[PDB]
Amino acid sequence: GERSRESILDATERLMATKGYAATSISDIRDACGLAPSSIYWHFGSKEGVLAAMMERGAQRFFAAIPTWDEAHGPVEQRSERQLTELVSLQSQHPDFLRLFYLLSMERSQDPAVAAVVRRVRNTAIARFRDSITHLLPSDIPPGKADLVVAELTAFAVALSDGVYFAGHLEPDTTDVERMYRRLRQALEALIPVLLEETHHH
Amino acid sequence: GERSRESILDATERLMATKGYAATSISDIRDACGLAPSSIYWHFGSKEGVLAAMMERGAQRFFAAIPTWDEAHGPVEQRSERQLTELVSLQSQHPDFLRLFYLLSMERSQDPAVAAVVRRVRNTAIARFRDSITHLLPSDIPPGKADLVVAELTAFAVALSDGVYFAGHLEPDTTDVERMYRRLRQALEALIPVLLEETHHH
Repeated sequence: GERSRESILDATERLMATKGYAATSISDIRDACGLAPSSIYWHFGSKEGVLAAMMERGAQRFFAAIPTWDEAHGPVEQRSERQLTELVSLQSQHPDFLRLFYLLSMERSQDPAVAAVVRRVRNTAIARFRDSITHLLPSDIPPGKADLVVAELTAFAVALSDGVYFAGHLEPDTTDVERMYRRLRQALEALIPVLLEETHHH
Repeated sequence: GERSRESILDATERLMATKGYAATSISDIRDACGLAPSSIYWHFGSKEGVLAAMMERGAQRFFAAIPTWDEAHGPVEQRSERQLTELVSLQSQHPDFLRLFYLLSMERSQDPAVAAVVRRVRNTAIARFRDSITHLLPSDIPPGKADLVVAELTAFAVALSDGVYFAGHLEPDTTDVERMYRRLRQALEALIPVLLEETHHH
């Protein structure tokens, strides 16, 4: 049972918006929430552990929301447009959740528990792309080739999505997030016949 | 002057390999290079400034290893292919400077000099891609209709290029750098006529 876990996460979230990632140390957190570093090392095990938990907290709160009803809403193109705007809304609001993820992924992990948190959020994003991509393929594609194509398209879509964040971050004025995801869809649709053709070379 | 400055960057490069980005401090840098703190601030003026100079240095050796479109070997048709093979070869090495670039770009800095360095390295990458996208255009296309289309494809190429690094970092085993950059080439080639016919209306 942890009440203090919530107080620590809130304090560090304030320190992240102000001092930043590099300027935030364990002493700063200690001063903000009024807990000893050993007590902080108790709950999250590390300074990075707090960041991992903070980014994890943001994930389930933001990422996981209302994924399901797009299927029942309609079989039609409104599905992609639902997921598009859902992914756009996630991107266009520019949360510190996305910021914390890329911060931790690039950071060398001295706390192996942090990596496990990163992989959970990463695989979550991959699955969300894989789901919407499988429906972009025509239904007559054989199941064998359909798997390899989706896999390669997924990594492509995920890589594009990562660059969208940095584009909106480093070029806020000239970047249209919805338009870039529109181009992604057009790119994927064009890659399918090319991807199909390269699997026939067996 | 530049001699002592280079020694600091080398020592800082050592620390970034072994030690975390947030964990490393101006004190830790002193231990490695053996230089007094006040002598470090004279060259840079902050810890973040030291990391910025090292990243920019690593960035310049990266871009110098990649020939421009005119410098590229071979006939005019495959020039773009020769460029991509060098970018792939370097991305396959997974350079440490990029990891620091994405680290610094998301950082909110007290020092405006840091943001200026990140901006300069960012603009370089964009310009290098912009040059390549221009040469992918059909011969009969005038520079007039080009710019709006080129700028959009450039941002797309930059975005995916960012995601390639994150893919290789988070999925070292299942990620093929050459394959992903091949999909980029194929996507761009398909998107060129598409974006061109959209401006036929405009």
